[PDB]
Amino acid sequence: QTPLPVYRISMVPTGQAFAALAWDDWARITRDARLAEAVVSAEAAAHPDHGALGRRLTDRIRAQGPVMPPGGLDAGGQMYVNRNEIFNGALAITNIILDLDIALKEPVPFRRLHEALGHFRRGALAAVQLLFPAARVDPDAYPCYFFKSACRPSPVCSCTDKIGLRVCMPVPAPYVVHGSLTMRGVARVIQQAVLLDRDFVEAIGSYVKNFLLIDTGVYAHGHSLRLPYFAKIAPDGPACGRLLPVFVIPPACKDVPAFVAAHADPRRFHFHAPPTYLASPREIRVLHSLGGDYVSFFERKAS
Amino acid sequence: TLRRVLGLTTACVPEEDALTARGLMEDACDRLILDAFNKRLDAEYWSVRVSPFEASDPLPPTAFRGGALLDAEHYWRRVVRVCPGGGESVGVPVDLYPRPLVLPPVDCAHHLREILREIELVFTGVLAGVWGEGGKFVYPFDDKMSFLFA
Amino acid sequence: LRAVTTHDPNPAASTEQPSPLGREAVEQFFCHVRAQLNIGEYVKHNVTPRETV
Ligand SMILES: [Zn+2]
Repeated sequence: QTPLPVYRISMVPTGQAFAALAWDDWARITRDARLAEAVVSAEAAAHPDHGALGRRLTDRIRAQGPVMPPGGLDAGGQMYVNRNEIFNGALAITNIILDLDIALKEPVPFRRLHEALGHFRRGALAAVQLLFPAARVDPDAYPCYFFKSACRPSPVCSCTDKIGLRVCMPVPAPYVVHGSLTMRGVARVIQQAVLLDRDFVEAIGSYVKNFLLIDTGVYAHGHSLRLPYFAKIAPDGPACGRLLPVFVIPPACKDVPAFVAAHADPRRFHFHAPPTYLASPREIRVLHSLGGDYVSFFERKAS
Repeated sequence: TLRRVLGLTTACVPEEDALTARGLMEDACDRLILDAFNKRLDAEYWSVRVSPFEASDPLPPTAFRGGALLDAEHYWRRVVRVCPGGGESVGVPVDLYPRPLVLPPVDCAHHLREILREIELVFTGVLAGVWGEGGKFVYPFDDKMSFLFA
Repeated sequence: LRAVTTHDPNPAASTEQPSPLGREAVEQFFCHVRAQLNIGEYVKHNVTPRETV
């Protein structure tokens, strides 16, 4: 049944394969990155504070998934080591997916990073509320999912200069987004809203080199983005940098176990995954334009 | 739409009446385009008839393999338009292939523009005649509705 | 420089006028730079949403 997801696999030692899949084994893909509901409940009972709870859960999950089995393998056996989703211009976007690429001059801790993520979540939600005015977005309960590329040669961080992150958040109902330009505009607005947050800048501004975080060129027909739970292929050696969840719990979360378990749902990190409604949409508003080519006010005035 | 507009004119109002008529016409066009989406996958509904005395798309080489289906073409040729790529917009002789057909998405934007031209002709004529308006009637399709098919 | 020019040496009967240098610059340019900072203002000035129901 179609539409289907088409992925681009990076074969070793060179070459690119393609895979159009009607269904897949996601339980096997996300297996060694899951926390038993009993463990989550016990930790929630232990630590009431949500920052501490999220850091504890992140530490627990980090020390669970050892490795995805690497080696040789043909395209059918490598689609479980590397996999990128290709943006299709004939479909609608139901998730806002941001590929953050921070650049540092001094290594950042992980508690500082968690605080910075908690601050980032606050401004992005305000930007989203401004962009989608007909939807009720609660800034202290809306779910946002954070993934951080693993560390290769409170969990410690051994990164060198760059901290790769992925942020996923559903488009508020009853809104849908159509177009590659529209998504670029949404990314622009999100980045501007985040960069204006005083708390986020104060918390993370010391270590960073530049304040250009969200790459807005990843939204183009045919371009591919790496999926969570998949590692980059290094021709030099083995796979590295798996994207694994970094739990940043909302302050007003009412179901912590559900939030934790929603990080392994493949529908939460795909561009055109079907929306998760409750009964049925009585009406949906498609945002099919957000202006156009942007340039800038400083550019128009100067010209 | 014309029935509604000419029935509104009976109540009588100044140029405000012309503005109301323009609004009604735009609403009618919007509803027509919205209802044309549910028939986006039907190829015989969007197929248009062509006479032997007009310019038509060249016959695809695969149309000559129909066999007994080419024995029923004597005057009219029904051609639909499909988009197999970026902007190809090729033409398909619907009646020269066995059924069911397996085609790419239909080019409903081009067909809808062709129909909207005729619709706007009538609406502009009505506006110019009943209320003396030099302003032509134009419907924004590429700005407000072209996303449903792209 | 035309605003700060004088044609009478007497300070009381001088022909100097206020300079519209800072005022014009602020009104035409520096207002929008600050207007950018507010996120709501930024969205209001650098986005034109188009949505269909
Ligand atoms: Zn790290």
